[PDB]
Amino acid sequence: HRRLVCYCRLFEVPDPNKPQKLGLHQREIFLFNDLLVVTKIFQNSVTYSFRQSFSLYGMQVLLFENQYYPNGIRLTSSVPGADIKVLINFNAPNPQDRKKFTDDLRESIAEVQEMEKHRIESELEKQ
Amino acid sequence: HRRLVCYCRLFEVPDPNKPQKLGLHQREIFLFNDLLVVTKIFQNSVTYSFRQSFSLYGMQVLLFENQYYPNGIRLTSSVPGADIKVLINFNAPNPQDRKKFTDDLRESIAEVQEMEKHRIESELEKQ
Repeated sequence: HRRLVCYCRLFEVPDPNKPQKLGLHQREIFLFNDLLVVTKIFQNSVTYSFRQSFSLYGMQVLLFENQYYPNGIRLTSSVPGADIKVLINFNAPNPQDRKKFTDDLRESIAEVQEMEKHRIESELEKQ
Repeated sequence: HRRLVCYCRLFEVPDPNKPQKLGLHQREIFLFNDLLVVTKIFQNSVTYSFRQSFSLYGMQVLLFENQYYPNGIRLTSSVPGADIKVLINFNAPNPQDRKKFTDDLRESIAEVQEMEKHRIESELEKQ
């Protein structure tokens, strides 16, 4: 039982230190209760398109602003025993969208953390 | 300015006269105000996945029920001067979902028809 929490659009930013053309790397962003999916914008046709999906377990959201990306969002994966990975950087069209999306995202991260906690603790109680 | 009208899940039905295993050909369905997008369910990873997009201009919705597909939806493309094309058949999990989705779809079809009407009539007024 999956549920869509937020649909929006964000520009992907492969390098938050370098400028890039306005409107480049636009993405359809689908935030579900237990997944984040990123894909190319939508054109009819039957095509094979690119699809980044990210687990919400261990995901952290960092808000950032610089002269080239005034509505930054950096997503990283941080789990016990591993190096922190940078998953993807975005820039939102406006801060309203930024606030909104990242707020929904954190909430959904917290939901996944607690479900996974209960699962892990439940397994241990079996043994 | 695109807007998500309805996210839901439907089973694709390549042949509404033949039975098929429960849960087969599940699809993520995204209904926008000016587009319908169908794609494979969601698993993290970076993958190349299949994507059917359909224009809403000239789309017609036929509700159907038989012994193998009790919540049928047939979509066809009907424009002036062309043979009618069958675009895709679905089966909804339950009639609540069927009613809801198809109601949103018709509404969005009507919106596209009227926007396109205004565009066509506007072009003619130029000439």
